[PDB]
Amino acid sequence: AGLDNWRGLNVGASSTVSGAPEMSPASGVKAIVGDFSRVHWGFQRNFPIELIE
Amino acid sequence: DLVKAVGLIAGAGLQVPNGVALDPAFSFALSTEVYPKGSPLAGQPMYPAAGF
Repeated sequence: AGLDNWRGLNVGASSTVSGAPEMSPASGVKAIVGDFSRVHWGFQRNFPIELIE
Repeated sequence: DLVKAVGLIAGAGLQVPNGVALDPAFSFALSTEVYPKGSPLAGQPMYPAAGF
């Protein structure tokens, strides 16, 4: 089971770090490390699931 | 071979393995090695084996 903590850091694992199914040739990147407080992100508007008929 | 076998299924990070079917002739082939005192998991079977 993928460890959640490593040497006092927060570790998250997902298939987005390389984007294996979404990308085509794959970036080849296996890990991204750093101060993730330096990256500001957010949903300015997040809708629920919509059914159009 | 067992570690490489579970590594074959769990290698892609997909499909978490659980449950292992062994043979009696292969249960004895596994070493009865146990973790030392220094490391955690001390006094615990390192492999399925057959002696435990």
